[PDB]
Amino acid sequence: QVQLQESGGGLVQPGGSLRLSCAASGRTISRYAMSWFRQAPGKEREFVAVARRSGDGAFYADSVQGRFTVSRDDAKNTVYLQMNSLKPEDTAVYYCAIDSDTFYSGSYDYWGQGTQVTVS
Amino acid sequence: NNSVYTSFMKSHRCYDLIPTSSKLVVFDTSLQVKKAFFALVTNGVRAAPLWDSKKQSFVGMLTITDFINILHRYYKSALVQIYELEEHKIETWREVYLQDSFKPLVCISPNASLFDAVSSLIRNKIHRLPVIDPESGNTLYILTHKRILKFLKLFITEFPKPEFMSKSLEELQIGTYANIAMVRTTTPVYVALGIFVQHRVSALPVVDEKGRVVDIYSKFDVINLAAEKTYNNLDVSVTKALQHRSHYFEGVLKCYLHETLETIINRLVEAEVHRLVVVDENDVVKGIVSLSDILQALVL
Amino acid sequence: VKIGHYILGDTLGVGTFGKVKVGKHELTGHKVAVKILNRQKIRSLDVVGKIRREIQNLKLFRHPHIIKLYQVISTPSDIFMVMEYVSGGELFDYICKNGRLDEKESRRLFQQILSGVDYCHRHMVVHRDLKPENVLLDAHMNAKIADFGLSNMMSDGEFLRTSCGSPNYAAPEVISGRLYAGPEVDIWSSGVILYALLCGTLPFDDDHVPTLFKKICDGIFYTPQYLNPSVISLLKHMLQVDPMKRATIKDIREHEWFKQDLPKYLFPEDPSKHQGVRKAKWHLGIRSQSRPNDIMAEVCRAIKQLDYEWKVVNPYYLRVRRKNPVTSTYSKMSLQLYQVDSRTYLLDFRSIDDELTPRPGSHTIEFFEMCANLIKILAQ
Amino acid sequence: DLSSSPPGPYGQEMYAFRSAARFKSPPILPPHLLQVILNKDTNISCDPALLPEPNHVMLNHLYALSIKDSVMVLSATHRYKKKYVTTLLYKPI
Amino acid sequence: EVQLVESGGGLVQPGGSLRLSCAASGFNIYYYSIHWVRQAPGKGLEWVASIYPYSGSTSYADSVKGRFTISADTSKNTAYLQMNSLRAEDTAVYYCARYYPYFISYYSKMEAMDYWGQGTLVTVSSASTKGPSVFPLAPSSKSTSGGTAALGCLVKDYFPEPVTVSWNSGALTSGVHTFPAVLQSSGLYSLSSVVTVPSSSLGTQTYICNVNHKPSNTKVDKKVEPKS
Amino acid sequence: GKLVIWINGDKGYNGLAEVGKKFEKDTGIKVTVEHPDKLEEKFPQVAATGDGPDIIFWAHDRFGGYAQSGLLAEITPAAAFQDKLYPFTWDAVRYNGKLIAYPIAVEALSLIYNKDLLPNPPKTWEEIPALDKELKAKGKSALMFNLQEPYFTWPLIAADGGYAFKYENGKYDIKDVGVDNAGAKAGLTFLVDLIKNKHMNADTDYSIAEAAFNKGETAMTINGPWAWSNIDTSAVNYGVTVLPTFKGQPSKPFVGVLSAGINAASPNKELAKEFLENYLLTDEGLEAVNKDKPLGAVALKSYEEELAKDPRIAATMENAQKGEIMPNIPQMSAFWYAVRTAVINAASGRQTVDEALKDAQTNAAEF
Amino acid sequence: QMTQSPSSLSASVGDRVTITCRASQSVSSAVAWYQQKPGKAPKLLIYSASSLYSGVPSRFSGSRSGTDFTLTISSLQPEDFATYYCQQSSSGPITFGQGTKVEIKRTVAAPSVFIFPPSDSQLKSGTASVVCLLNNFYPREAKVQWKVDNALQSGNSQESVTEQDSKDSTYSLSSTLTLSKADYEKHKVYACEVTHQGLSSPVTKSFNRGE
Ligand SMILES: Nc1ncnc2c1ncn2[C@@H]1O[C@H](COP(=O)(O)OP(=O)(O)OP(=O)(O)O)[C@@H](O)[C@H]1O
Ligand SMILES: c1cc(-c2cnn3cc(-c4ccc(OCCN5CCCCC5)cc4)cnc23)ccn1
Ligand SMILES: Nc1ncnc2c1ncn2[C@@H]1O[C@H](COP(=O)(O)OP(=O)(O)O)[C@@H](O)[C@H]1O
Ligand SMILES: Nc1ncnc2c1ncn2[C@@H]1O[C@H](COP(=O)(O)O)[C@@H](O)[C@H]1O
Ligand SMILES: OC[C@H]1O[C@H](O[C@H]2[C@H](O)[C@@H](O)[C@@H](O)O[C@@H]2CO)[C@H](O)[C@@H](O)[C@@H]1O
Repeated sequence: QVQLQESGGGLVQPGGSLRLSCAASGRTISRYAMSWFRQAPGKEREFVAVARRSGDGAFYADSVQGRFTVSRDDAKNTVYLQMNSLKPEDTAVYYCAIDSDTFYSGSYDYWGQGTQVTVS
Repeated sequence: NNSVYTSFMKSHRCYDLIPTSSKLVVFDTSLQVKKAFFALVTNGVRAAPLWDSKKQSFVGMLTITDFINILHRYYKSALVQIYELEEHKIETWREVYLQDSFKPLVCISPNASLFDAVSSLIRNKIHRLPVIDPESGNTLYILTHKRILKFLKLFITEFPKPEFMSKSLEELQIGTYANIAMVRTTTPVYVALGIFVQHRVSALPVVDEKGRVVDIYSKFDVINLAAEKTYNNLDVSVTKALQHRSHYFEGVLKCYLHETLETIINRLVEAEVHRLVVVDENDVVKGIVSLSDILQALVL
Repeated sequence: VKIGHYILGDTLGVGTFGKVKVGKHELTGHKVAVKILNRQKIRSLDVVGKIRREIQNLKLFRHPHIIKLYQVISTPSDIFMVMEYVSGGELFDYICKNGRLDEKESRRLFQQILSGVDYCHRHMVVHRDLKPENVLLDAHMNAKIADFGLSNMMSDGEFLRTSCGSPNYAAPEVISGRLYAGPEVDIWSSGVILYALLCGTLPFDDDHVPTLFKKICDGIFYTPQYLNPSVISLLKHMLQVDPMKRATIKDIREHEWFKQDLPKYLFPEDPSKHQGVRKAKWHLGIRSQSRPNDIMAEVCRAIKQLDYEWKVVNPYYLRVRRKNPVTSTYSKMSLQLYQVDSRTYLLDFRSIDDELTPRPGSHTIEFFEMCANLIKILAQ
Repeated sequence: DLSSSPPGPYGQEMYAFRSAARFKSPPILPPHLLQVILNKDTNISCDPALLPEPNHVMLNHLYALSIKDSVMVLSATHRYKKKYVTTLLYKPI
Repeated sequence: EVQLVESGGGLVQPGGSLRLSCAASGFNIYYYSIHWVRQAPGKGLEWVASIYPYSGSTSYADSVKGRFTISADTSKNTAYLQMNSLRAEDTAVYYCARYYPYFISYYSKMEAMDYWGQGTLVTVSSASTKGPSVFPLAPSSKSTSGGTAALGCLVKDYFPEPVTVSWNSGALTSGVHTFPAVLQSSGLYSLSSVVTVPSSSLGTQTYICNVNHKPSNTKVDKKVEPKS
Repeated sequence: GKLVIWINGDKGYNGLAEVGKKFEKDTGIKVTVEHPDKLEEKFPQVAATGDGPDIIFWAHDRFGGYAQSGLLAEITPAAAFQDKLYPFTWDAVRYNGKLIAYPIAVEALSLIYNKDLLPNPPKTWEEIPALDKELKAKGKSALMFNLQEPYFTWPLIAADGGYAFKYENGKYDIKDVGVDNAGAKAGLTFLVDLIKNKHMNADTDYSIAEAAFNKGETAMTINGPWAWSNIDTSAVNYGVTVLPTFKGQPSKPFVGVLSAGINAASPNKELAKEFLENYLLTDEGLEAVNKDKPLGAVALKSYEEELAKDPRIAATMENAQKGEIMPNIPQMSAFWYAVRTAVINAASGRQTVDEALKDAQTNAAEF
Repeated sequence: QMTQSPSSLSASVGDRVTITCRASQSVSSAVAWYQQKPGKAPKLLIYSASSLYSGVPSRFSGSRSGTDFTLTISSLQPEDFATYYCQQSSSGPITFGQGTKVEIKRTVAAPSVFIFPPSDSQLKSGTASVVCLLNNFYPREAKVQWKVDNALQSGNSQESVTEQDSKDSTYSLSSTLTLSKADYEKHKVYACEVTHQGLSSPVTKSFNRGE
């Protein structure tokens, strides 16, 4: 059994800044990778960002390459997403994911819980 | 005067001077000079009657004086390794060293007496000559002036004792007073080696800039440099060369001119030292009195 | 002007790395030649650990024809290295002084130079700036290579410094633009030194300096009639401008002229109370794990080959006797074998003293001479 | 030897016979010799040139040593009429 | 002007002795040690052999110890790697490289490899030369709205490794995806080659793959056709 | 196309950074401030190659050896520019009659003591062990300063009559060196006896003595005016007084005159000269440096007229007038590390007093 | 005698990267670095991990920290995209590294899934192989699986991925699953499922038999 919980996000102004967090426990966190997803209303799920094990690579999508900044922490077992230059049309529910592939760089994506980030 | 000691030396022979047991070394002439002084370190003795296998006779003597001569002649630098002490042998070094002075091995029969042995030690300027028995031919014991005074001091308890022992030291001209050889503590070992080769001295009491004696340096202290393999570094000061035995000795055995001669002889034979320096209340060096001058005063 | 116990004097020569001066010991008077390197001119790195590695590396290279390094004295202003001093001067000054030399002396210098260069090659170091002005003579007319590894600083900076700083002595590969120079430069420079010893003049010498580089690039060189064709065939095989056909150490050692007068010590490899007292566990005799009759036969063969006169009461009890050659008297002793166990047997020596004759010489030293010649024959 | 009375007065190296029928073992050495060869007295409290009195049993026996360098250490405790000497002799091989 | 030209490569039978050379031109082989390395397809470098003619000492890896005898000829400046009893695993490209063991500086003992050769490719396989078979890959009839349909050609059971492919639409191509060859369990090779094209053009345009194999003399064409 | 300033790490580099920011505000050319370790050694190896820093800030003792190698540019001062500065500051930067550097400030050593641990400063060098006998029972120390460098140990040696080179008429005599007299022997003997009798620590350098003085572990220290910001940071009740007399004779410290050296290989000579003469030697430029770390007696008389109210700087000027100016000959470059090696060999007990002073006398001018 | 183990990463143009090389035993400063372009010869960059080999300029730099040898590439030019190799020669047996590859940074693109039925020409020959296709997917790392008739079969599938494009920097995967003619009676439908990093939900394409 794994635990997953998000924090942050809410009714914020577009174009400003907003930080999100995601954390898990009960297992080793250094050998697994975290990722972020977006699911727009009326559209399918879309990829946002990913962070590697020890900071090898920070990858983004085509539309969020020069606007979003993802980070991770080893002491507090949390990750961080620095969202900059937000758009009013990008309002959607944001999800966190847990990769269950052990000793491999492959990604098995599953979303436990996600918060509703609705910009004005 | 000396009529009680001269008749003593003429009546009592050198046959009584040899102890019961005695370790004795001889060296082969074809042996290298590097291992001979290491063997003298190992055995502890300071003399070795040499034997020539090609002539079947006692060819000479190899001692600490010869050690001083070879480490003063065949020594270039401290950084340069001394190859000459490694490559030369006893015959090769003695054919160079004995070029000007041809001096055979002087000795005396044990069936002879002590007066002739003391007179030959004084005349030949030799500290250690051995004895050779004519009936056998082998050598028995290496005579030392310290053993002579230890034999003499046991037999001074008679009636004509204050012949000249009650007199002082300044008025009998006992000891060298005209010329004194001194080295500072800052002076290296090599200038003391040069003084040992130039003069016929046997010890150098070190003084400070004022002249106060704090330590003493002798020829016996040289052999520990070959013992601890520091014979190649002869540029260090004499203070670091005298720190080899600093955990054992007390100080410098000083004496005075006003003190009687017999007290000086008793303190000489008690502490088994070869020589003493004379000092004053200001602790300056006025001269050195050794065994070869006290026995010279006794033999006359 | 004071390093260690050495005061300094005049300047022996001029070096592109640093000025070489002479030093004199203040007590003995021994002469030590110290090279003084200017830190302000060239310094690649300031790390003291590389200096420690240099001190660890350069001191362990001992060779009877390579100038030995004594110590490396560190200084915030300069770099000091105390080398040994020679009284014969440079080879090029000797060539300018005496001109043409005999072939038997040129081969004697060339074999020593090759034995130093092969020693450097076996210790993985090359001398890229090799010339007759960097080899020295002693009082005994030998050859001494001055700087074996110091040319690496000249190689480290730029290859243009090698061509411009040394225009006469420069390899064809270096002036052709090879960044890394190997032992082929050593072979070519040794061939130039051999030609200088055999002829006195330089092989490649022009007033115009690019013409001099073009002549170095050209294979042809002048040949006089003084030298027999074997050594000029060796020089043609050795001075090829292409490194594939240039000779090696084995290619010089397999030549006929090199094997005429060859000393054996040049090549180390044949295939191409107060005093301390220490106790000693002394041994009585010889512990031999053999048959006692065979040991008796061995001792009998030894005393037969040493020309002894002997008589036996028992088979194990051997009383031997010899007459001395120079001494008229005779010496008497007796041998006895011991059984300490069933495996090993101990041979013991027992002398008997002379009763009535005052014999000449020493009895006990001749007793040791009756065994110092016997243990060498037995060797057990 | 003129004073000796041997069974064979020849004394010639050529007349050597190892074909003797007798196979008897050599005589066993006394324990005092074992003691003196096992332990050699090296006094440390006194002067290094001073040694205790040697035993009467061994007088003319050689005492060799092993070889580190090319020297050859060998000694014998020679006996005078009353005095006792020990002549160390050092010779290169 | 230093070039390390290799020779003697190609294809061998397993269990046969091969001897490839390395013509060292531009330097001398007597001073420097010629080192051979192994570069498997997909893997990294792997040291296999060494010979040092100056002291006459060789070196070998733990996996090829006592089976691949090295030889050096100082008269022709060549290095002979006589391999014996080769297995099926040893199938790679063999580079030739000189080695500099000398002190370039006073503090740094240089121990690197300066100059590298082009390297010849040896192929070990029990199967002989077999003609290539090309099969027409079929695009699915169903497709998403506004999505392109990819078309390709499948080549299987061929020999050797180099393959040249062409299409009949034009000399120039767009959206081409040439895959590397994979070694299957039956010792032979497999190959895929797909092209990315718009779906609307597929009705008008026609494509024909051109399979060219020069050492097999097989130039066969295969017309792709959309069929369910 | 910029200005590179190298200055020691214990100086006011932030004031130079502010002056460089004002220069970038006025014309657009930025100034890069770097503090390399051992800059007197790192300077000629890049100055010979034609690159590196364009301007150097160092005293005139190394500038003679820099000028003999052709590494310093000739300066062209104005008459009013010479009138604004002190004449002895211009005299101290003379090399064979030529001016080679702009004078900046005068630095001199003074006795710095803790008023909480020692209310009355001593007037005698010999009573310092007598005070240390009382102070070691309290858990403090009397005097701790940098012993690894000869600049701080030079007054205790040269108080009794020691001197570097004899100055008679415009030339320092390279053969008349006063380190082999009786005063230098007595000074080095007292310096050894402070270490052997457990009054001082031989491993004490500038950093450990500074950390001991900021923590209050010592009662007195000998240090320059540049550490006054670190003294004010630790809030220790400090006092600055005249150095005491030794055997009736006062101490003889080196008088240090900070100067500005211009690289001869730099194409930016005119911009650097206008920068210095318009910004640094003014009333507003010195205050930005003085706010970071005080330099002491400045060469500008107009700022010194307001600056002389500080009794610390007055005692510094008194010790400078009772001190001795440094020679600017290139033999000082061989003098410095020779005297440093002599002090290291005498302090560690490896060499005696006479051997170390003989090595300092022999290796004084040349080596 | 010993082994080496470098890292593996990927960055953009001009980024400062580092490559470690953890030596097993205690070694000296005798570690080199070889840059090998694909289909070319390994070029030497730094010979003893601290000083630059002549040739290639000062962009490549290395530091030594005990037995952790580093290779730092500051100001990455767009021509220095090749495979780097650690090399330990101090012990005497030469041992190379595993080899690190430097890939250019690219935005994550959703993969295209294509399914292909086996043609009738290879059905009569007996050897028919089905293949699924992946186009224009970044990163390279992907996991394909063959859940044929809801059964994950492994061992017969073989993958062959290509290099990145010069102008698009896109990968392409080809997983060939070989079968026989007699194995088509049991399994009616086949599915090639892929789990990509940028694909949120794993989608598969299934083609029924007999069309
Ligand atoms: N007058 C003296 N005062 C202090 N120490 C002395 C004096 N004379 C000798 N010694 C010390 O005694 C030690 C040995 O004595 P010395 O050098 O006289 O040889 P020795 O013991 O007489 O030799 P031998 O015992 O063979 O006659 C030396 O280390 C020396 O320091
Ligand atoms: C390079 C060279 C040296 C060196 C060591 N010894 N040495 C000696 C000299 C030297 C220079 C000039 C000399 O004078 C030549 C005239 N003499 C006297 C007359 C007969 C011929 C020889 C003699 C010796 C030069 N360099 C060295 C040390 C370090 N590096
Ligand atoms: N018995 C002797 N016969 C001949 N020469 C001797 C004899 N004893 C010593 N010599 C020589 O006299 C020289 C001086 O020796 P000496 O100084 O008396 O020895 P020591 O230093 O042990 O007192 C020595 O070089 C030695 O060769
Ligand atoms: N250092 C010395 N200075 C002066 N005289 C000495 C010295 N050493 C020995 N003598 C004299 O040399 C003679 C012999 O002494 P010795 O050499 O000890 O037997 C005596 O007259 C000594 O006084
Ligand atoms: O003897 C050491 C050193 O002393 C001086 O350096 C001073 C400098 O003048 C001051 O401005 C400040 O930096 O303190 C330095 C000492 O740490 C001499 O100028 C210098 O030559 C000498 O080496």
